[PDB]
Amino acid sequence: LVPMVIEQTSRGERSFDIYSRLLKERVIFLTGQVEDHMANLIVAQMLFLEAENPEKDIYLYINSPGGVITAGMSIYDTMQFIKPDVSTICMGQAASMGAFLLTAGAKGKRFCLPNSRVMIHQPLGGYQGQATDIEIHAREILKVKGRMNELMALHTGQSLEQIERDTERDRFLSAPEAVEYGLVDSILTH
Amino acid sequence: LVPMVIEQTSRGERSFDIYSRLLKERVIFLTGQVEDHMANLIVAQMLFLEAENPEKDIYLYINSPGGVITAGMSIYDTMQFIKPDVSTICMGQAASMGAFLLTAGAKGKRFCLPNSRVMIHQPLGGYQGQATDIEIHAREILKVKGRMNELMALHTGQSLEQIERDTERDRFLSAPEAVEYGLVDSILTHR
Amino acid sequence: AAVELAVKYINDRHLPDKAIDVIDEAGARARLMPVSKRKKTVNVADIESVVARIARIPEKSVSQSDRDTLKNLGDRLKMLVFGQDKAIEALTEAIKMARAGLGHEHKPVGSFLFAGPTGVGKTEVTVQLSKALGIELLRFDMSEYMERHTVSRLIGAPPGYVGFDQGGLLTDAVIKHPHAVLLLDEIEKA
Ligand SMILES: Nc1ncnc2c1ncn2[C@@H]1O[C@H](COP(=O)(O)OP(=O)(O)O)[C@@H](O)[C@H]1O
Repeated sequence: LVPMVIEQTSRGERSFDIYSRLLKERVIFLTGQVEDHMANLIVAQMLFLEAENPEKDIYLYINSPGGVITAGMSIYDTMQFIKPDVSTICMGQAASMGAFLLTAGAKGKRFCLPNSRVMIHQPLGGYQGQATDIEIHAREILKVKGRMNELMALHTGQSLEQIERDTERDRFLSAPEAVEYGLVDSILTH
Repeated sequence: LVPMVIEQTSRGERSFDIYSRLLKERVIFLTGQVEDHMANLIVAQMLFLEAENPEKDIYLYINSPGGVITAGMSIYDTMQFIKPDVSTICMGQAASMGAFLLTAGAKGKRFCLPNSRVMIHQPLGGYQGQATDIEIHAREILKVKGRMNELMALHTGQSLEQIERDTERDRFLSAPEAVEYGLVDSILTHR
Repeated sequence: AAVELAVKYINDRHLPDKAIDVIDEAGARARLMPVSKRKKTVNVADIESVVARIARIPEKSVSQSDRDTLKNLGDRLKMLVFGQDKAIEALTEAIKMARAGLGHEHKPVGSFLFAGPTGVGKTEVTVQLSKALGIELLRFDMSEYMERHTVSRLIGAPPGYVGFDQGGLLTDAVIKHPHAVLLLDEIEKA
């Protein structure tokens, strides 16, 4: 059960949930496998915060183990589109798609805790059926792999060759090593 | 869980859920597999917004992976019947039914994000029964495909023959390809 | 003139008495005003002045004697209040039509609503108009009058109170200052 927290206002006291109260402070949480419904909820929070203050930077925590790639793009595109700079704070496990959101964070505001784990890997999917159909799906996943790899090199700054090599197989990267790879700016001081 | 949000009104503060708050701004959300229940909620939102301001345009975000075709017609017919122009924005991906509703928006108000995907394929269905019954169902699904190809051609502007060839098998259209194909006017980057 | 001027302004008393009182007062005034061997005939100007004091009018409204004030009313206010000149032209025009006899017969001079951002000089132009025209400024904070019980104070007094000389707070305030600006703040809250 999510707890409720009273808020102090001059007119009168109000009651809000812990997650909703944090939203007033421009704090958006992310957790669990990425899903279409979960992504639209985060997107809704981003749009609402933008209208309230398009200048104040947003904070987005990430503790997801990865999920569908398509829904994750909806969050990425929105973050780039919205004027506020999202401050991605990796608080836990960050899979291929989870790590992608960290790189999408505005440069200079990306953060990762010292004991956080960030693993990257190529998109995983499959199809079964006629050979003609498999060809379409096979080509599509390869094209998607290029797009994610290309956008990974944009934020990280590493060459496509380097991104291809690390992402070809499952890779696990610690918090200090992430700074070297350019995935995150620097760890939180305090 | 749905986070609540607070809005300021002259008399007093107003608390609304995040989804309902966006409804006030004519922002509908089409997420998940299409169904008769979720579709009923979408048309309900459309009719409500029309009365508030039948001139202001509606915005229908599309992040659905496809669903039943029957429910889509309720949304498609509702979109065309109402005076307000519906703006369709493809978020993440748009399957055959989602793409149909996507292209169904008013000309000039159809958009796709640069990283969104668009899949289109002939309707999928199956009927197990006697030969006489299968005959009726086979004709109906083929008739349904005819009605979708004709309407897709109208909105997209492509010939029926081109849509039939492209829709015979599954095909994935990236965001820029959708503009060339005619599914959307342009990418949503500036406004 | 006296009979018509008294019917429109002096509504507390009845028609025969009010007309006779201004006629008797006008004659007596004409006796004290001159030192010796002055004009015998009583001009309407004198009649207008006596009715004004009875009604508590400042003697300027009766006839447009101070036309110069209206000529520079807009310019005087425009210099004191920098910006929103469009607002000032509307208030001045309303004052001119009424003083020229083209105002509403049974309605206030001008009913106006200022819809603008908080902090802009909405009240400022109102205060400068009162000071410039030489008329009392009645400021009422509607935020106080947000409950049903508070509304009764405007028209009436608390139950059990005679309130013969106080009555309402709005009703009696205009009696003391018939020609005065009435400003209501945060009317929406009302
Ligand atoms: N256009 C203006 N010119 C000069 N002073 C102004 C102007 N607008 C606002 N001010 C000043 O701002 C303060 C608040 O003005 P006021 O009319 O009481 O605001 P509001 O209409 O929001 O209640 C005062 O000091 C007033 O003199």
